[PDB]
Amino acid sequence: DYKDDDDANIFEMLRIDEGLRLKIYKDTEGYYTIGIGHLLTKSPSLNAAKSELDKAIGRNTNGVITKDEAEKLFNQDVDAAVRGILRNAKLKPVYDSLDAVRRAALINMVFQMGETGVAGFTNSLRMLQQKRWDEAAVNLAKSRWYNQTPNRAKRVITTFRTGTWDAYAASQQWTAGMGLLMALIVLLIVAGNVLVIVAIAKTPRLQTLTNLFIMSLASADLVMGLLVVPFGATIVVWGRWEYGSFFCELWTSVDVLCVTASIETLCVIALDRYLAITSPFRYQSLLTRARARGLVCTVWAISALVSFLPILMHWWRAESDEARRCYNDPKCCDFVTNRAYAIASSVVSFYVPLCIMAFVYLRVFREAQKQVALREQKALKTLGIIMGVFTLCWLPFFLANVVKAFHRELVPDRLFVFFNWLGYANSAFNPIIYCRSPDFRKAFQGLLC
Amino acid sequence: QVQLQESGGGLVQAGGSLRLSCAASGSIFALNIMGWYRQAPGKQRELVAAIHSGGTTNYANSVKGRFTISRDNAANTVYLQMNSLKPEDTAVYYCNVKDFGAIIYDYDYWGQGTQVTVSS
Ligand SMILES: CC(C)CCC[C@@H](C)[C@H]1CC[C@H]2[C@@H]3CC=C4C[C@@H](O)CC[C@]4(C)[C@H]3CC[C@]12C
Ligand SMILES: OC[C@H]1O[C@H](O[C@H]2[C@H](O)[C@@H](O)[C@@H](O)O[C@@H]2CO)[C@H](O)[C@@H](O)[C@@H]1O
Ligand SMILES: CCCCCCCC(=O)OC[C@@H](O)CO
Ligand SMILES: [NH3+]C[C@H](O)c1ccc(O)c(O)c1
Ligand code: NA
Repeated sequence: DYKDDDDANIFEMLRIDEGLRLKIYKDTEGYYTIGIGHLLTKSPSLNAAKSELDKAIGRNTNGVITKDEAEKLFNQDVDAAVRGILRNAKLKPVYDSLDAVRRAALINMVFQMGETGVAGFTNSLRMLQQKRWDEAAVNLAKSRWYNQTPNRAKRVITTFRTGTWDAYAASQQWTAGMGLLMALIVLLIVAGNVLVIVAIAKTPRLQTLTNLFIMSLASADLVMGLLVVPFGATIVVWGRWEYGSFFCELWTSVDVLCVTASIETLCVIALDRYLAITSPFRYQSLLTRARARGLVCTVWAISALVSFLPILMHWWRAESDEARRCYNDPKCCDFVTNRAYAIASSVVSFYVPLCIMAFVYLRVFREAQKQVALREQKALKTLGIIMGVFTLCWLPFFLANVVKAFHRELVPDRLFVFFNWLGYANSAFNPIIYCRSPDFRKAFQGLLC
Repeated sequence: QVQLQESGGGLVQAGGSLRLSCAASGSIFALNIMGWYRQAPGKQRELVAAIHSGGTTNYANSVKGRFTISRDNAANTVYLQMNSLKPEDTAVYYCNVKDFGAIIYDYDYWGQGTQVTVSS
C-alpha cells in the first residue's frame, strides 16, 4: 500500500519494542496474529486466520508474509489508532500539537495500553501539549507504566523528551554489539568441544577409560553451544523469546538437561581420578568398560528426569501473577520456577556434584601431604583451577536460583541472567581444563596442521 | 629435566638371581607408580612389577612370588629383588614412573633400559 518515510520510522520503533513475526503466531490469549501484533481472528481455526490474512494482504500467503506486507498491516493499525485518537477529546489536542517523532511515541503508548489507558495520563498529556518536555519526562517516569515496563518506557520517554530516535538507535547499536559477543561465545564453545570429540574418535591412544567420561562432558557442552547458548542469546539481543511457547519448554529442558549432564560429568571425572590417583590397581580392575558406560547413561538418565519430565509435566510452574503472566505469554521465556523444583534441580545439578568434587579434591590434597622446594605447588595450582573455575562459573547462579525462588525481589532479573551466562561460559572452559595432556596436544596439533 | 638411573642388569645362569635398582632424580609428585616393564625380542612390552606410593603392589601372574618390588623410605628409588630366574625372562627391563602432578592424566617417565639375559 502507500508507505511514507514517517510510517517506516514508527514501524521500526515497534519492531524493536514488540517484535516482528512473518509467520502466523499466537498472542497471550491464544489468538492468531501476524506482523507486529496484528490480530487476524479470534477463531480457533488456523485456516480461518489464513483466510483473513489472504483477504487483507491480497495474496495466497499460506501463513507466511513479507516485511512489506507486515508494514501494510502495521500502517492500517496505525491509521485506526490515529482515528481513535482524533475522536477522543482527551488525546486530540495533545496529538494535534506534537511533531511527528513524538507523535509516534504517543501511538506507541496506545499500542501498549490502549486509547482509554493513555487518555488517563491527563497531566503528562497537558505537559506534552505545552511542550514542557523535561517536566513531562519526569512525571511519566513516576507512572505505573514505567514501573511495570521500565525498558519500553525509558525508550518512549526519551522520545518524548528529545524528539529524536536516539533511544531506538542506541538499542540497535547494543543489539548488534551483543550479537557479536554472543556469536564469539558460541564459536568458542562449539569449536573447543567439537575438537575434543573428534580427537577422541580418531585417536586410539586417547580412547582410554577416563577420556570416555571427558567425551560425555564434551558432548553435554556441545549441545550447550549448539542449542542452549544460541537461543539463549536471542533473548538477550532481542529482549524477547521469538519461538513460541512449545519451544520455550523444550529449550528450557535441553538447558537443564545439558547443565545437569555437564556438571555431574565433572563430578564423575573428579571421582574417576581420585580412584586412579589413590588406589590405581583396584581402579584398573573394578572400573570396567561397561561400568564406565554405566555411569554416563546414569548421568544422562538423571538429567532427562530432572529436565524433560518436570518441565513438560508443568511441575516446575510457580503460581504467582508474575509467573502465570510469563507462562501465558509466548514472547516470555524467563526461568521462573517454584520453590521445590528450584531446590531439587539445584541439588541434583549443582550442590551434590559440588560436595563430591570438593570432598574428593580436598582428600587428594590430604594424602599428597601425608606421603611426602617440592612439586606440590604445581599440583595445587592445578586443583585451584579445576575447582576455582567450576565454582566461580556456577556458584553465583545456583545461589541466586535458590534465593530468587523464595524472595523474588532480591535477585534482579538482569543479575539473574548474568549469573546464568557465567555458567554457560564453563562449557567453553572445560576443554581447556580437562584436555591438557600431551596426548591431546599431539592430537590437537595433528588436527589443525 | 627429570632423569632416572638404571642399575643391576647383567647376564646370569638359569636359577640365579639379580637385583635391579632404579633411582629417579628431579622432582616428582607425592602420589606415583614406580614400575618395571620388559620386552623380549618379538613379543611387545609387558609389565612385571609396579609399586604405588602408598604400598599397594601389582605383579604379573607369570612373575609373582619369584619377584618382589619395593620402595625406599625418603628416596625416589625402586628396588626389584628378583629370584628363581628362568630362561623365559630374557628381556630388557625398563624403569617407568607415573607422575600425577597434573590431576587429570598420567605423565610417563621412561628409562633407557638394562639388558638381562638368563642362560639355561
Ligand atoms: C557448601 C554449600 C552446600 C552451601 C550452600 C548453601 C546454600 C544453599 C544456602 C546458603 C544461604 C542460604 C539462604 C539464606 C537465606 C534464605 C532466606 C530464607 O528465609 C529462606 C532460605 C534462604 C533463601 C537460604 C537458602 C539456602 C542457602 C542459599
Ligand atoms: O490499531 C490498534 C490495534 O493494533 C494493536 O496492535 C498492537 C498491540 O496493541 C500490541 O500488543 C503490540 O503488539 O503492537 C501491536 C501492533 O499493532 C492491537 O494489537 C489491537 O488490539 C489494536 O486494536
Ligand atoms: C560471559 C558473558 C556474559 C554476558 C551476559 C549478558 C546478560 C545481560 O545482562 O542480559 C540481561 C538481559 O538483558 C537479558 O534478558
Ligand atoms: N536456564 C536455567 C539454568 O540453565 C539451569 C540449569 C539447570 C538447573 O537445574 C536449573 O535449575 C537451572
Ligand atoms: Na511464555
